[PDB]
Amino acid sequence: VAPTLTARLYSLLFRRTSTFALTIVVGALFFERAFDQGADAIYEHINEGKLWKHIKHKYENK
Amino acid sequence: SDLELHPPSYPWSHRGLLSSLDHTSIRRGFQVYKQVCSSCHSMDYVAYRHLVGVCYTEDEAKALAEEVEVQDGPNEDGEMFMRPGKLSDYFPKPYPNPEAARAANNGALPPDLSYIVRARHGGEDYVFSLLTGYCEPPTGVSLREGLYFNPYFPGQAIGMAPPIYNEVLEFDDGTPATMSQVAKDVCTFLRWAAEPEHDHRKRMGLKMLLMMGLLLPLVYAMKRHKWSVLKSRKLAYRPPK
Amino acid sequence: AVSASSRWLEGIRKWYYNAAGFNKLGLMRDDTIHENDDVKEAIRRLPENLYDDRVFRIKRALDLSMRQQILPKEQWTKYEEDKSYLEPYLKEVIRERKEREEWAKK
Amino acid sequence: LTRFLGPRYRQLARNWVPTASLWGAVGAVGLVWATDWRLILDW
Amino acid sequence: LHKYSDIPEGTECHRKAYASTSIGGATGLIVSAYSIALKPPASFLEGVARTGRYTFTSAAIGAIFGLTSCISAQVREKPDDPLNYFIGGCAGGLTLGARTRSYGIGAAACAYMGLTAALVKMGQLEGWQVF
Amino acid sequence: GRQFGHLTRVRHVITYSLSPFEQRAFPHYFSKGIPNVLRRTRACILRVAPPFVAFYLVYTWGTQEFEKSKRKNPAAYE
Amino acid sequence: MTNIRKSHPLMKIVNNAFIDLPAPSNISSWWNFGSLLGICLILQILTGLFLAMHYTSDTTTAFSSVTHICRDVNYGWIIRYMHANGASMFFICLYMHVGRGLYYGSYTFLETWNIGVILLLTVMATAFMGYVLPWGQMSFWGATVITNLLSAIPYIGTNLVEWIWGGFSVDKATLTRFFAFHFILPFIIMAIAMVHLLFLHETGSNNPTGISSDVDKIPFHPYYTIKDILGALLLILALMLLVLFAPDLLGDPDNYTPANPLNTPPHIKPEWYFLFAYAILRSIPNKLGGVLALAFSILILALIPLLHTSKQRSMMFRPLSQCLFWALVADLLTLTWIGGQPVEHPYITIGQLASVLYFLLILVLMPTAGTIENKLLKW
Amino acid sequence: DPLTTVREQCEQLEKCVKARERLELCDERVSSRSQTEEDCTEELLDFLHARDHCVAHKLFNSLK
Ligand code: HEC
Ligand code: HEM
Ligand code: HEM
Repeated sequence: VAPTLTARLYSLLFRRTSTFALTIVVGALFFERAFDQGADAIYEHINEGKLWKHIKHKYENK
Repeated sequence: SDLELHPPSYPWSHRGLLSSLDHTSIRRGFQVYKQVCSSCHSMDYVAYRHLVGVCYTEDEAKALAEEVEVQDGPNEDGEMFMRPGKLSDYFPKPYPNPEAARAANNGALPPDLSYIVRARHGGEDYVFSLLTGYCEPPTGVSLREGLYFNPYFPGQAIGMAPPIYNEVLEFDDGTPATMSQVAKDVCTFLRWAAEPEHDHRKRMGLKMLLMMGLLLPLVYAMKRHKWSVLKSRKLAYRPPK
Repeated sequence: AVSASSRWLEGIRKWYYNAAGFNKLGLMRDDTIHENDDVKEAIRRLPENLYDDRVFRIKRALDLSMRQQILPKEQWTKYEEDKSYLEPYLKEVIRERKEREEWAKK
Repeated sequence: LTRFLGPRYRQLARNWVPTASLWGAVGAVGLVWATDWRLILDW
Repeated sequence: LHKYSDIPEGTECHRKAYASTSIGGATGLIVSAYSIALKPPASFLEGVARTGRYTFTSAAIGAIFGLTSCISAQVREKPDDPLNYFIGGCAGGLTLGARTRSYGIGAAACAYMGLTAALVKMGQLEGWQVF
Repeated sequence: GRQFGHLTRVRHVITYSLSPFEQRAFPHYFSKGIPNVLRRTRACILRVAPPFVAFYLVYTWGTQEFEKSKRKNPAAYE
Repeated sequence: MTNIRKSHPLMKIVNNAFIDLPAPSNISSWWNFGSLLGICLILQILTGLFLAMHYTSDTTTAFSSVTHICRDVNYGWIIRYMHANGASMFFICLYMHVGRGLYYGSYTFLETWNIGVILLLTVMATAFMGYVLPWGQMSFWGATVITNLLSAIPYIGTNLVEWIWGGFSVDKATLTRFFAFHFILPFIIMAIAMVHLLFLHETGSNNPTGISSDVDKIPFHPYYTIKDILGALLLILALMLLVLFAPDLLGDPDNYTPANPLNTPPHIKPEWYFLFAYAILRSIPNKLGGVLALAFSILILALIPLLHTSKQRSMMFRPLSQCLFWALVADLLTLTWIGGQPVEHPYITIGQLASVLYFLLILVLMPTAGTIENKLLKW
Repeated sequence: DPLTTVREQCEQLEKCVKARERLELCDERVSSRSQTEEDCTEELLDFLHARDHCVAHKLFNSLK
């Protein structure tokens, strides 16, 4: 036997609220970045070439 | 009390929740405003800030904004000795002040296009169907020359010269300048000047929607766990009787 | 002169009681009462049995409400069993207060 | 002041540091999002 | 029926829906009439209870059918194809499904009432003679 | 002035409850939910059904009639 | 006690109205509107203070100012649209709140219902003044027509309308006044809300069943704090769904046109939260009759406690009233529709019947239905 | 160029043909009895609507 993923997670990080919050702080960081990255990409996909990011070429450095 | 015709939900790249603005459209449209429209209608809250919003570079728009200050420049604003250079200057007022503006168009007062899209009821659709809407006066109707007949104006008459006509201008790339093709581009640039923030906002909305689902689901689970005990409890009565 | 009307009136009454949530809930018409000052004193006058019963039925009720579940068809309150057990008590309380009010005229 | 200081108290302090230590980390994370240090972003 | 026939198309949904409500009410009174005739209710108040039942039900079916049909016409704006009635047809059964408080009868009523209505429209389009 | 020890008197009632960590937030949610949601809605719809129907009917009539008067006037007088 | 943080500070004890308080068990989702109502006041407040961090209150600028808040200022666009949309929420939420005490007999708490009523009409004034701040066509004309509606009073009216405006029209004078009152009403309101909660903490919250729950009482902290947080979750969802996907949708007015005092939108009308009142006002030919009737629409609320006829403070177990209750809400919906309608025959005749049906439902129908039901139960 | 073609097409559909008969009679009724207060505008208002619904959907795939 081994602990379910959650039980492992639990005993490492959520017994002590000090570790729990530490977690959350860490998590909030890591999360923000991937969300953005992923969320942004999704959004840009739906407007391909409609946004300046796509269009900068035309009048850039000759 | 005249029936007013209403705008189609014209097919727009952005009609959809996640759909965003098409800058190339913006770009094109911009020029339309600038060449076709700058002449009588102003855009006060629009600065020469297309840069990233319109894909014009900072050198590109600087230049673009320089010539507009060389010809229409701050001499119409009150900067006696001002010429090319500046970027904080807003689009050049067609006339010194509104009263003049009505005289040039004979009593009528060219509405600031800044917010037309969001101002007048009916959005870009109306704006597009107005410009693109011009038909023959109806049998038995009379029309003072200024009073051109337009199928979509409240009072069934507008003081508007040939808004846009084929081959009015020319775009850099080569986009076929059709009356309508140009209006598709003009409207879009207007949509943006009306709600520049909204185009950026729509992306946040997509993120918000994704965030909300994860959050909405998570909140319910927390509520159930917290409210689980109340549902679980058993109540019974046991008197000796 | 109420013969047909009385029966008709009785027929209307069963439907309202059956129709009412109280019948479904299992709390007798008397437990649905708006607890006000007179009801309050009548309540206090209830016997341990009568009284504790009201506490359980409201207990079971507010528990169902909380869970949005109805009691089984078999266990419901049937109109024919209208325990108007509060009525007796409630009457007097009012009776006594009407008197008091009246005695205060002059 | 003097009353608070004690030979006995140390276990609580040790325990506090971890919770306190964990708490300290959160602020850095919290501050960092607002601060947006390029170096912090680089990290 | 001639009144109901001049829809036109599907314009003014209320004007149509009132007529369909009228037809549903008529058929409800007929069915109630034979039902009372052949199933002696005993105690007449129960008889008017019965007729109130059927009349209201059929009237409801006609109402909801009519307005869903015209709304679909004024929304899809197709608006002439037979399927345009079919939703209402499918809708009608559900109405019937509601009063009977049964998923079964409501489910069947959806399908068959739908197909019948669709055939009716198809018939108006094709001038089928029935008689 | 105390709200918990002073609410009311309750005799002879036993209550049984279980801990959050021993149970599931939703037990047979799809099965339980469909019945209760469906059963409750029908009763609720009926009681509140009358208010909804009248509003929809009136709105349709008002829009049509107001539009109708505005729509034709030239044909009537000549 | 020693080291029981809560009762140690006296101040901290006062806060255990959130954590320890007796809370009914059974309890519809409807209740979450009280809390939500207060989230809305706090939201509006923070938003307002940031908007009023970059707004100006002059004829010339106002328009521009708002226009500048939505363009050059960083995240002022959402702050403003959050603001605007918020207030819609604030009202949507308020009318759920009133419906729940119209239905369940919460209004039995006379004291608490009269503070509510004060609350509702305070929030009404704030929303009336805040919409004019921008100084757009709709705003401009709406404050003229409403304020001037006050000039229906025979002896004073006329003088009084001119005092309120601080002149003969609505120029600067009036627009700065609204800015000041808008800013200070929500802070006065906050004390009333807390006075409201005060009274309501003396008798606890009613329930679906309409019966005392003292026999089944739950700690607010464990249960209700999650429910409230969850209700916020949804609440914010709607706010952001509105403010992020359809900014303008719920803000009927498209008038982003700087006010021109000769110009007029022939279609002049308050936002959705006021339509009911509007419609009820137009139904009367006479001006003064309308204003009284306007007042009564809203002020009619305090009379309901006296109007209550039944023995079951809970509508829950009463059919007929449930049926008229709903109608009145749908009548209310009908009246809101008339508000955005040309004031012509079709709508006139409808509105008039609606206006009588509203007062009937409140003043005569329900009351009777209450009696009937009591007599059917043999009560 | 673009706009102008698609408009025509739109008025070539059986519902546009059908409702243009009201415009045709309108115009003549009004032009012949010129003194009348009859508005030909109001008649045109139906045609235009149906033309434009169509236009929109098609006209869009034609621009840039
Ligand atoms: C004469 C110079 C002129 C040009 C160039 C011009 N307009 Fe106008 N426009 C006017 C005048 C004058 C009016 C006032 C109409 C009235 O009062 O009947 C007007 C009115 C309008 C309206 C009517 C809105 C309303 O309901 O009041 C819109 C929309 C509009 N302009 C947008 C545009 C756009 C977009 C362009 C560029 C393609 C444009 N106009 C080009 C002169 C012009
Ligand atoms: C719950 C009470 C409040 C309500 C109902 C409310 C509502 C409104 C509304 C409806 C508008 C019009 C916005 C538009 O449509 O453009 C507005 C604007 C404004 N409000 Fe509030 N508000 C409230 C509280 C506050 C507070 C507390 C402040 C400041 C502390 C404030 C400051 C402002 C400012 C400065 C504006 C003008 C800028 C703009 O147009 O957004 N408001 N408010
Ligand atoms: C600024 C607006 C308001 C705020 C912030 C507010 C706040 C609250 C809160 C937090 C509660 C407790 C929870 C709940 O029952 O939902 C509550 C209850 C109550 N409020 Fe409101 N309130 C507001 C407006 C009103 C209005 C407009 C009325 C009626 C006219 C009113 C009357 C009541 C009543 C009667 C209750 C008690 C009902 C019961 O729980 O049995 N409130 N209020």
